[PDB]
Amino acid sequence: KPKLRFIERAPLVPKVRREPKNLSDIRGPSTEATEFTEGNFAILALGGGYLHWGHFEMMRLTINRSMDPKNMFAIWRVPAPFKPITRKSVGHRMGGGKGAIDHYVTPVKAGRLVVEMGGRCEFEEVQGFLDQVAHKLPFAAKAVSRGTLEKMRKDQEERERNNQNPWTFERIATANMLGIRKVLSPYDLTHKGKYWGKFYMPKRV
Amino acid sequence: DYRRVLVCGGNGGAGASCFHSEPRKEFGGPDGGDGGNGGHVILRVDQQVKSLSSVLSRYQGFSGEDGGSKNCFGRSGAVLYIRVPVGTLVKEGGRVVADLSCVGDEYIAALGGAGGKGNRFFLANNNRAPVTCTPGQPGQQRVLHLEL
Amino acid sequence: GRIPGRQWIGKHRRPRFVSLRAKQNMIRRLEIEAENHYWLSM
Amino acid sequence: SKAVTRHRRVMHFQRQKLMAVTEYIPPKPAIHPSCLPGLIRLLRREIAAVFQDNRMIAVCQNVALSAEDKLLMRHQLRKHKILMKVFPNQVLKPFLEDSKYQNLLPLFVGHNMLLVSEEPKVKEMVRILRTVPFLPLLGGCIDDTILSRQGFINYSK
Amino acid sequence: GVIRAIVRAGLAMPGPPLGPVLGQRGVSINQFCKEFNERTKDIKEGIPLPTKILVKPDRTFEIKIGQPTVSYFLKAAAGIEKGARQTGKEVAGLVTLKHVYEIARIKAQDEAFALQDVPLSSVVRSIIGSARSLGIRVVK
Amino acid sequence: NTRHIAFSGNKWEQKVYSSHTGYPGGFRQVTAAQLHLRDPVAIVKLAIYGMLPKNLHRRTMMERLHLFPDEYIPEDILKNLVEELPQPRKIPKRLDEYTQEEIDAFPRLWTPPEDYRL
Amino acid sequence: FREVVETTIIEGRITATPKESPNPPNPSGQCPICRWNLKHKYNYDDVLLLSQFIRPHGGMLPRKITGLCQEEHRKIEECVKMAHRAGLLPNHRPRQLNRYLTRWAPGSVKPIYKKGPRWNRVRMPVGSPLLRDNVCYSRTPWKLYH
Amino acid sequence: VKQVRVQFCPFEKNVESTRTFLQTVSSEKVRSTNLNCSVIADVREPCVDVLFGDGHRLIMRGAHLTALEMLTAFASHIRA
Amino acid sequence: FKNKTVLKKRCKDCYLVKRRGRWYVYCKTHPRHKQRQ
RNA sequence: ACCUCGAUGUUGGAUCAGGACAUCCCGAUGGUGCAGCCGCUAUUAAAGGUUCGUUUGUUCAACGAUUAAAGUCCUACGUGAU
RNA sequence: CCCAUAGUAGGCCUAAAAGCAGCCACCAAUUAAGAAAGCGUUCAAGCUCAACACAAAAAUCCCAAACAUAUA
Ligand SMILES: [Mg+2]
Ligand SMILES: [Mg+2]
Ligand SMILES: [Mg+2]
Ligand SMILES: [Mg+2]
Ligand SMILES: [Zn+2]
Ligand SMILES: [Zn+2]
Repeated sequence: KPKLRFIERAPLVPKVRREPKNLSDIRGPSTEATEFTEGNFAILALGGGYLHWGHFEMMRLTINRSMDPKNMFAIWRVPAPFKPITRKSVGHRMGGGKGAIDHYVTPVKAGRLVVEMGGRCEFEEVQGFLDQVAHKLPFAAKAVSRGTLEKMRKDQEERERNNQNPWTFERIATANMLGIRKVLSPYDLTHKGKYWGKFYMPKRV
Repeated sequence: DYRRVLVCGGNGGAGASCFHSEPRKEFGGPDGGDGGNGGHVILRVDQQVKSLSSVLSRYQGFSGEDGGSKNCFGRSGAVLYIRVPVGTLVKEGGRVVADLSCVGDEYIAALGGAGGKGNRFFLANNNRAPVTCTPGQPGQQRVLHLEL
Repeated sequence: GRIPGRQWIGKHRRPRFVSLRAKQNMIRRLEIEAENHYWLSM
Repeated sequence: SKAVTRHRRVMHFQRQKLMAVTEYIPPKPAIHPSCLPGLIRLLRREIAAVFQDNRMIAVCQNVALSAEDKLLMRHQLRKHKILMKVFPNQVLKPFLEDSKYQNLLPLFVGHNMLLVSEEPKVKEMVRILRTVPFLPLLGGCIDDTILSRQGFINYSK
Repeated sequence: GVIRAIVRAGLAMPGPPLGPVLGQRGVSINQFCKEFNERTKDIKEGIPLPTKILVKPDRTFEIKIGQPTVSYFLKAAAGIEKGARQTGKEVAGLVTLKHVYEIARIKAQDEAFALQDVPLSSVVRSIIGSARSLGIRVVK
Repeated sequence: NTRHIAFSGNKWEQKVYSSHTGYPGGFRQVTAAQLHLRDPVAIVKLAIYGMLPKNLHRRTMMERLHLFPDEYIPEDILKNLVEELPQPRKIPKRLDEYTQEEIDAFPRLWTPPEDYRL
Repeated sequence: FREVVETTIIEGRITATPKESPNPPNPSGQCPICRWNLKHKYNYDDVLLLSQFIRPHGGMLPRKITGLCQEEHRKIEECVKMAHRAGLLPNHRPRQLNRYLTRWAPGSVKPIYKKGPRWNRVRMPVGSPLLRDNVCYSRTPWKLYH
Repeated sequence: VKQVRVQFCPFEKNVESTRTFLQTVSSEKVRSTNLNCSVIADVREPCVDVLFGDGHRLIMRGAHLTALEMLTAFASHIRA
Repeated sequence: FKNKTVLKKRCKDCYLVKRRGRWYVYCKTHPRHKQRQ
């Protein structure tokens, strides 16, 4: 089945209980599906965000149309929309309780791989439409091969090791130098200053 | 001689659903104005026109404005007229939907969708605060073939 | 060109920019505290 | 506002100063480094063999001809034992010094097409060239004896 | 300008494949098919034949012809009327190397087709590749 | 010589002087070049006006400012003059102004190929 | 330098060509600028330096011929544009407001009718960013925008 | 264009300008539309002559010239 | 001219030129391709 | 739900209009499925203009007749110590 | 930038689809050009290509004036 599988709008059995909007699921680096699996090419998420069924349909249609079924194959590296987002009836004042489940979505964290391509095909043969899909995506995304991913990572360690600035965000935050922990989040100690909200700053060491 | 044309009638505006509120009358009642009708596309026969070069291959009947607040209605879509030579057979699927031979003759190809009602339209003694606002009906979209 | 609401508090605030003078002040304080760390380390 | 926002939230001025102070600083690589200081062998052996196989050689500039005209010229040449050859100057320039042809250096530049043979049908070849008033005969070197065009004409006559 | 056609010698006036295609430049279809039938009489009858007609600017015909096609020739040699579908695994007829050589003997002789390579290898390899692309196996 | 001032960058075209006559639609925005052509003194006058302190003494100070577009100056003003201030910007020299001795002194930087049109 | 002369019969003659001054301060350098130790020490008004890479009518000379680095060629081109706009090359012309350090062509910049607020002011560029790495003899870095 | 003649002496010091000139312009890729011309390559400082039977003769001593210069001059003269 | 934030050459003859302060895609064969930044 | 509940009802209309241009017309251009006329689309332009009637408070809307056009808005849904 | 012969219109398919509607194969000559990468073709014909050679906009009127280079 060398084609991208269809993703349902919502799980067959919905969540009766409304759950809170824990934005930590979008905040911070991704810890799952951060490495290539049975593929060579992928769309890397350079920022956190929520993927709707609309985004899923966009990705599926574009990739299926613009890939060769016999040689190129695609695989989802993100679960189908499962987190329920509730929208109150339009035009109602605040209060009265949490609204009903309007839609379903899937969280995605920075560094996460959304779709993974593979097969007998080089990187430039796929860069075009993968980058178009990345631009379409709701968060900063990049068409990254295994080689490009490793290259950018190694460049990150190179920047960290050769930066001539005596002062690093990690050093200052961990040491609580200027009392800056009065202004930083406890998560900043682990984000090392490279993450702000759902945005990831690759340029920053 | 022969032209395939895509006439798309206008779409009626969707009625608004709002409610009035003024200093000394807070619950002033519905203000949802009705939407304007879509402008029909009518092929009018023209004696001066002798060939179907003039007629375009894509006609989009103007859509009516949506109803506003304060019971404001929506300007209905203006009628789009396609000047055609005298003696122009109009066929959908080999149906000869029209002949259009006489001067002054005209055939309505795509009727603009009617405008949607507002809540004030449904206002009544029984219904003292309607929330309904019927959506503006879509306009007709058909492919007509013109043969001299 | 006006900033909606009240400056420095709302979602839309006056953009604030760091001057070289501010960076130098912060670096000076950081150096002082690095020396403090060294002298507390023994 | 929440910790995560659809827009880039405004950092506290202290955090902004922290980020600015901790920005990355690349190293300066001293003085600017930039401002600081088997088809090939197949052709090699083929040309080495050809230089001995051939007894008479000439060169021309058959680049002004079309596909069909070049094909017709090829058939006319194959009517005789003469074989036409094409090789890059990039690899022929070494071949001149390799085979000890110093006088041949200012002859092979641009499109050069050899006409190796052992029996001169040069009379009929020049006759064929005559009806096409272009494509001049160029200098050559028969049996290690450089011949100019006048030499070729004398040898033909 | 040169016009290339693969018409069958048996039927000199198929119609569309010659009329509209040749009429753009301006031709005499009667003379064209008369010369085509003359060549058909000169050669065996009922076989596709490539043509090398060159419509001169003077509105004159210079019809040049050579050997029959290669695909139909190989199919007939193998006793095949329609070529194989897969052509990678399917096969309908087998032709021996000796037969291939024999047919090649009368192949590298045409001028327009440019099949004038002195070595036998250049022609035998080409025809072998053509047969392989076709649904024909090369015996031994 | 206020007519002969020079702006750095593209200020001649980018810098805009805005005034408003007070009447509706009386907002006039005139580029620096247009203002200079209209009045060869307005640019310097406005620069000095904007640099002076914003109090009641500003116009008394401006009364002491004498701006002349060209070399000509009134005889009484010339007799009044006491000192000449050094020009804030040293005017760069042109090639036409450079002496042949300086041209020879400055080394040739590169060997131009002989076979070049130039 | 070869010049084409007509009389129609036309022919080219090679005339006297200048040569690099003897004893470069830094031999074995990539570009002439580096060879002569001028990496960050020439400005738009250094006409003596600039004109050595200039066609007689004012156009720049190709990098292949000049031998300059890519960045040095860009810097020279920008400095030459600035010098021409400042009128420092009166003799290198194709056949009145005084300016200098003009980054953009005078006829391609629109007036700043609505300068932004203090935090988003629309500044007028001065000089060129390509010369941002020039030698800095001042306490404060030179401002490229005014 | 009426007639053209190209002459060069590769036996003497080589001059690639005229060689490239005759390789480029003196090709049937151009003569197909410029059929009016009559080319001749009499080879033996070099010389390219162009005879316009109306009133003109253009002589090019393509020693110090280059292919681009001589082609541009030829095109300009053809435009006349 | 069509105003585009990203200028793309459509055919072979389309050429990019920076005129009067902004980029333009000019085309002789298909002047339909005229684009302005 | 942040100012005003220790005399400002509100919507329309009249009067006068100030302003933005995201231009309805008039001006200048590019493209066109631009032969011409009509047009469609885009750039630039806000100096000037942008109708009168029937029903209905009505803004709006429908309809009648026109116009080069009968533009979208903001101005305390401009203006009621007029 | 230059430049393009050709087994042949590779077969099946189809009225016919010939590199280019689809399927199977993708070999093969000439020093070299894919049984074709895109246009174009009803189909052809023709064009090149890979070859060989060589960012923004709103409504009273923009909004300190300015300044690129004298030493920390
Ligand atoms: Mg405020
Ligand atoms: Mg509260
Ligand atoms: Mg505008
Ligand atoms: Mg409001
Ligand atoms: Zn250098
Ligand atoms: Zn184009």
